[PDB]
Amino acid sequence: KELVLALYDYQEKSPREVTMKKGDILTLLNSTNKDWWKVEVKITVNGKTYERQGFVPAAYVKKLD
Ligand SMILES: [Cl-]
Ligand SMILES: [Cl-]
Repeated sequence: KELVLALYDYQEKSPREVTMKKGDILTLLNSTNKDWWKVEVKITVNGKTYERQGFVPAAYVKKLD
């Protein structure tokens, strides 16, 4: 899929948002809302990869693709 770069830190404002740190690279899922983009974060637990999706401000991310 498409990637985006975190321009600035962002603290999630609800469970439906994701927290970013400046310099993070995330997957872009949906950018059709002008203000809020749905992105995807990955974690690993015991060597297995899980994913969580949620909104961040479109202005806080830059498309890399
Ligand atoms: Cl920052
Ligand atoms: Cl962009």
